[PDB]
Amino acid sequence: LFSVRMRAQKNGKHVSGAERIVKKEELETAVKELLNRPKEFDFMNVKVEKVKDFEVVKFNLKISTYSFKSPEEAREFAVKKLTQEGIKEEVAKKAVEILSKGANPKGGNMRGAVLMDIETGERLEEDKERGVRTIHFDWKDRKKVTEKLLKEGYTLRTVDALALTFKNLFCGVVAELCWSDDPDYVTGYVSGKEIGYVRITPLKEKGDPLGGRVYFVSRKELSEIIECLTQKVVLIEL
Repeated sequence: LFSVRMRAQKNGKHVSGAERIVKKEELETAVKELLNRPKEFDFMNVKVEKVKDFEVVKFNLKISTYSFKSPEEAREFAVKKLTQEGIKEEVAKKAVEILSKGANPKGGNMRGAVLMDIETGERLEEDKERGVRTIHFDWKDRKKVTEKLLKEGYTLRTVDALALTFKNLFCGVVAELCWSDDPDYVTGYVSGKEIGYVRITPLKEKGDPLGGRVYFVSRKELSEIIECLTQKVVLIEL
């Protein structure tokens, strides 16, 4: 196995990034995809890495879709679903508040997730600008999983978020709150091993460039989660 990671920038700003974990016979293919993912970039780095240890885990979340009239109800409904994982309502609400108002305290989005104390609503990440990025995950067979899930009517964003959030749940995150920072994508989710993957539409308004992720975590488990999020290599079989 080889981890292929790429990131790309235009005028000093991240514009694109992906990761594939594949065996050598498929290394060229994966590099060609990621070299072609950015529309316009002026810098791009592609790091190829031989995988040392990795784990294969079988996906088994329940996908369910819901759609509402305004962000209010969808956000109110997401707070309800986080409540069904054990998050007290005002902690779930605190995660929603952080994302909509902008997660980075110096303005805008974070490339990575807020790590929220599941009991107190306290932000446990040391870097509130960059957050904690989950990496070293992939679908074991991405071609298969992409054609199947698209034909079920999920987007390429959904194929991606499903693998990401499912590594997060494997790594000990209790539940997740996520919506895109793309001004036009307005579908997001909450996940959790009880409630499954809960697609929720209008989680913001069209235009709103503010979006991101909040990971509800037990502080007594913080260091072992971060280590897992950022270093364990997990392939996901459907």
